[PDB]
Amino acid sequence: GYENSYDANGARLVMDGKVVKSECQLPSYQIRNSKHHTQLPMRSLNEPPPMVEDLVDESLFEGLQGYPVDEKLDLLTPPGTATPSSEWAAINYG
Amino acid sequence: PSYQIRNSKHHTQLPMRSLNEPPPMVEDLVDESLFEGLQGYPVDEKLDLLTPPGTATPSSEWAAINYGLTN
Amino acid sequence: GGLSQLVAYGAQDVYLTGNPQITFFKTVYRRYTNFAIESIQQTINGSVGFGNKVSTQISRNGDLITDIVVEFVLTKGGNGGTTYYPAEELLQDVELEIGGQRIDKHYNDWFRTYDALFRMNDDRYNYRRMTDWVNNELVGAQKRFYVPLIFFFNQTPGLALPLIALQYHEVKLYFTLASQVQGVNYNGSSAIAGAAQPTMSVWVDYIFLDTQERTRFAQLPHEYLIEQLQFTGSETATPSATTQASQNIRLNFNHPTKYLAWNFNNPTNYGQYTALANIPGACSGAGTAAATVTTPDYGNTGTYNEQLAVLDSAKIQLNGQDRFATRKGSYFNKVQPYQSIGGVTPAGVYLYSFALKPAGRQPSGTCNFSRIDNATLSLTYKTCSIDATSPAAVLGNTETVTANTATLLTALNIYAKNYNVLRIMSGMGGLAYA
Amino acid sequence: AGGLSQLVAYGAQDVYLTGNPQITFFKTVYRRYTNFAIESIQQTINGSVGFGNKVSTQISRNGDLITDIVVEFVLTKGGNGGTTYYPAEELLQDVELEIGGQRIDKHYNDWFRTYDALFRMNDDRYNYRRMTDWVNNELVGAQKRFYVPLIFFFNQTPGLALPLIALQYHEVKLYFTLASQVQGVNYNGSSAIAGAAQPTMSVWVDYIFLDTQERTRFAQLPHEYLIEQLQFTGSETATPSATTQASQNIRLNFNHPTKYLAWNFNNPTNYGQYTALANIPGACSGAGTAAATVTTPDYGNTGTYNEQLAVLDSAKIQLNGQDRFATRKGSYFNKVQPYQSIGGVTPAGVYLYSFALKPAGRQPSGTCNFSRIDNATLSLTYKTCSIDATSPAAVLGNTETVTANTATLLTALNIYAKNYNVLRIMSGMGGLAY
Amino acid sequence: ATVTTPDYGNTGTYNEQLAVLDSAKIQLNGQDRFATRKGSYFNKVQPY
Repeated sequence: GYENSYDANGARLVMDGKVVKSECQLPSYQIRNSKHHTQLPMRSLNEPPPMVEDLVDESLFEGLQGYPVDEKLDLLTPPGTATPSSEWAAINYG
Repeated sequence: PSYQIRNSKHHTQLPMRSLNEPPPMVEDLVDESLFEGLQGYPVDEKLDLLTPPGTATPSSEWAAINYGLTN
Repeated sequence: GGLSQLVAYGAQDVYLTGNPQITFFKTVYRRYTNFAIESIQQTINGSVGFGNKVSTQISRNGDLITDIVVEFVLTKGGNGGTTYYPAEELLQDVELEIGGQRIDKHYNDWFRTYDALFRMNDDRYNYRRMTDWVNNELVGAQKRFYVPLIFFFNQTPGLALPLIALQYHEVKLYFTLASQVQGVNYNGSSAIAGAAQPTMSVWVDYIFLDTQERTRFAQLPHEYLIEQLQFTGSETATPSATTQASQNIRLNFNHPTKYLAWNFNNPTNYGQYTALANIPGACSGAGTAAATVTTPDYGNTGTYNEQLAVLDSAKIQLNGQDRFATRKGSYFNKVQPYQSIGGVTPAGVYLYSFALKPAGRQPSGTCNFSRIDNATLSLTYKTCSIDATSPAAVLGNTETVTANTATLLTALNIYAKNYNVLRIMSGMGGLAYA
Repeated sequence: AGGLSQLVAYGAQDVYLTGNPQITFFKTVYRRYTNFAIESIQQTINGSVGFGNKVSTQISRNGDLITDIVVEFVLTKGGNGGTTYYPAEELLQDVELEIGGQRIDKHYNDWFRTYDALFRMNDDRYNYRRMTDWVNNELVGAQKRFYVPLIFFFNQTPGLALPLIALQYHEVKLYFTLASQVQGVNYNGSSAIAGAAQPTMSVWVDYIFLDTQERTRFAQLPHEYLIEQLQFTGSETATPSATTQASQNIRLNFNHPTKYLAWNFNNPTNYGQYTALANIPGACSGAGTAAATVTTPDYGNTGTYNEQLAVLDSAKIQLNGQDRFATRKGSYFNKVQPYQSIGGVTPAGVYLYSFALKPAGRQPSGTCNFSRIDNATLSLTYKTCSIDATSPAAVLGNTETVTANTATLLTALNIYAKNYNVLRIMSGMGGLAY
Repeated sequence: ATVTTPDYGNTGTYNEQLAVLDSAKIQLNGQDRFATRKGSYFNKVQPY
């Protein structure tokens, strides 16, 4: 009967044997003010796109996995500038 | 907990000045993290053992080692 | 009596006792957070044996961890004098991973180099007692060895690793066991028939915090200034009978470096950093008819006899510029550790500190190689012209020469110990810098 | 080029080490202190000095504070080199410390031996031996003055000097029990040595003389000192045998916040013998030759690091029957514990378990308050006494769980505990808080 | 009597002499949960 605890969404969390009373006990609270890079649950939005197939490009390439080089290629954290607090993945349970 | 709990102070192998040489602080007299020769209680005027903040008298250390600390 | 000294008081006493600041006749104490320490065994994943890679994971039984000791049970595959720090040799390396990130890694050779430079006196002897057989044990003897780890949190309470604050990150250790250990399962290149496989166990000393400290660890973000070891192997520009070889080795290091360390060695024989010779302790059977200078007296592999060291001189360059004047190998072997450590370094092991006191935890000057586009270690070797089988040839030689057997020291090991920052937040941890 | 090429290369990673600096290393501030002088003053020994006698001294009120105490003895050799082992330490069977008629502490010759074996090291240990034994191959009839320092808390640091000036009405006494027999001095094993000399004894106390302001302060103010005490009980060893691993549940009848426990097993016949005798070099009288016997030690070489001759297989401490830490091997207590906590080398047969981060220091660093543990115990498992002690192949080539057949002679068990108490002085009188 | 073939209808027995286990303990995270007890403890006392 824990009607006064941290509801994640619909679930009450448990971290060190006891039910999470408030958000101040969670680890995410230490980085709750930084715009995080990725949020660990990763809910996909609207279905993923299908796998387009063709018999022209696969037959012409004869394998050779021609990879496109004009992509975005999301960079990493430069070794000199520490690791930005944003790089810590938020594990927003609720 | 409302307590200015400092970091640890271990016996270092190198002497270090606290960059505050004109005002001689009293918290650095018993800090073993800087000095390396000997340890003594800070003497105030008229040779009075002045206990700096954070440290504790031998009776208080005995009470904290036998009965226990607080919260 | 003593009063006659006290009365001898005047102007020259003012700078010693005028306006006293402290009294040496009274100890001041500090109320420290209550805690307890408990030794808990961790398990090993994988099959323990020579040449196998096994690992552990440190459970969250306590809040903080410090010392870690790996126990091994080994047998002797030969008589006294056939082994040399075999438990150290066996633990080929240990990799420290937090959250999947490689934080650090130690190597058997590093443990040997580290010991050679930083342990001393009875600390060193007691250490040897935990990794070797030092009471003239014979073939078939069996002992438990204790190989302490030397990661940053394994050296001081001050860096106790905050398992408590790592809600989502496990701390793991990967241990590689050497395929061969001298005097245990191999004798030089030969295998020892019937040799037993090691028994292994990893022990972790856990710190239990009180309520108040525990709370702070859970709620506050943390950062630790910690050490890391960088290491690469290089071929030695092997010297010869007619020449002083020289070599420019790129120092592919980064981060604020406390010190560099290096040695030359014979890959066949663990801990051999010097040439072999027919002088007592310098080779198998040295000093007698049976002496050979192709195999060491394993139990006496290490020596303080520089005549058997290979390096003539060295300097460190930063971006092609000399960092300091070229000094002799003996300067790196004897003076550097005199000045910086206060112990005694065996021949073949060299140190160059960028720090006033590299033996301590507190940073005291570093070379940040993250700001040096091209650092180089420049080595000059001695001429390998001395006939190692003729005791006189060795003992009576000159500064610029060494044993013909010094050309067996074909490997160069260069280490750099540096400072990085371990950040902990939101239940996760990892390093600040690549 | 040069040092400037490093100095200038300041990067992001250096901010943690040198940005907004708090300290420097290139100018040391020294702390002004009070005036004091140290004088070595001889005390009166009451009672007759001789073997087996009890004598005592009352420390005179000559200085203001007291620290170091050294008891001098003049002994002669009743046999040749190799017959004695720390004989001045053996002679001083025990020392009681009394203040105001109250017993503060009590040390034993075996404690001094245990303490040394565990806490002194390197040249300190050697220099110590030089003050208590004959170490230059001296012969029968040789005369020597020995100096046995006391190790009570006030004998180790000025910070704990006893304020005799503050004890207007209370005396401080030392009671010294002299052994009935000292090996190699008045007895060769069980045989009395005809013509052996009786000892000459002198007690020296090093006094601190203070200046007027501080003498007055001590004389007028109440003083509290956090001090060390030694708790000790002798136990009968659950002696192991050829066919069995004896085990024993030992009640730890200790109180107070114990810093650490230490113990040893011994043959009470031979002072300092913590290991079994064997026919291997240094392990018995005449070891290595035809004349060897495993009933008598080579007294001059009584101590050893050869754990094979020790009897503890494993041990754990329990509090009210709950494990304090996981069971570890005897070699864990003998080699690792002191490695971690002391930094010296501990002789075989001597064991330590610390509850403290730094058991050798003044400042509390974790304790076991046994006054709160209704039933603390020590659980010991002994090694199997199956090794034929007279055969080096059996002694030097054997396994972990066994020891010498002569290890059954180690029938005594000595368990020590060092703890913290408070000594209070008020209005001319003093004694312990509890 | 063949001791390599059971009396199938009497396969089971209460005679612990024929049981294989001498003793046992259970550990958690490297530490004893409880002291080692004989197989007969687990066989007779625990269920008692």
